[PDB]
Amino acid sequence: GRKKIQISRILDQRNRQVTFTKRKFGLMKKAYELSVLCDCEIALIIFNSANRLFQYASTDMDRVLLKYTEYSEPHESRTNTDILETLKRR
Amino acid sequence: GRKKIQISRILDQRNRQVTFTKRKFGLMKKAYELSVLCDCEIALIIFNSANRLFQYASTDMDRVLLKYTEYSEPHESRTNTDILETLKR
Amino acid sequence: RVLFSQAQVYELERRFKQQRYLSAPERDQLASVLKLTSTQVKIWFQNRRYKSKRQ
DNA sequence: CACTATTTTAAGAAAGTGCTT
DNA sequence: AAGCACTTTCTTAAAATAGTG
Repeated sequence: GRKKIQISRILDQRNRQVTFTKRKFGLMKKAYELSVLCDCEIALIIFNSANRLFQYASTDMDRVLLKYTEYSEPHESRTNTDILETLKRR
Repeated sequence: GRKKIQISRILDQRNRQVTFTKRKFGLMKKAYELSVLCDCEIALIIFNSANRLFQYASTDMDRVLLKYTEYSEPHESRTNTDILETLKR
Repeated sequence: RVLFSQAQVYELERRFKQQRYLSAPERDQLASVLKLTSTQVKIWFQNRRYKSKRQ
């Protein structure tokens, strides 16, 4: 808040690290809210610029990943590229 | 929202489904923003009430899961239980 | 814990565009006009200088 | 989907801390 | 004393969203 920021790589390492920790909490909080509100199983895996791991799971990471491996059907499967296109068209 | 909602299972099937699709887009949007802003590799796997799968990955799901497979180092690992405690400020 | 007025900040910023650093007397003179303390102008300029490099 | 009142998120501002000259 | 490098606490504008046809 206070000024609109463009969605592009933050140039300044320290700014990048503060923004990262803020938005990581925000993302895990929203994941938690969704899981509880809509009774869903969510897994979130984050690797930062320094390749350090941070993970959230609603119930248990292993259970969700097992259910994922043995889904055996087409599903909504999005990348940064596909997302960029979906946002530009609105 | 027009009303503040408490964080509990929505007990109205149709409301649950509309809230789900809204907040799933919002979550994937924030995941995308984080990935681009902070140069991060993110994987997001969501199973709804009906056990239907929805997934986002910054670049490629398999690459992130591989990197996650071989990684035995003390890292932040959060569940709904741990989150509940952390939210009491 | 209170933020400065947009008139205070307008003059602080206008002055910062001319000079990144103030002398103690210069600082006191400005503080008087803006209705701030010497400490407040000092630390404002310190913070603004830091943020300028974090662009 | 659109609308929009209202809530929630996170960027940025002042002050705190700690070290150097 | 004042500079700089963070860090911390809080405010507030931007973004998300609940309730609704």
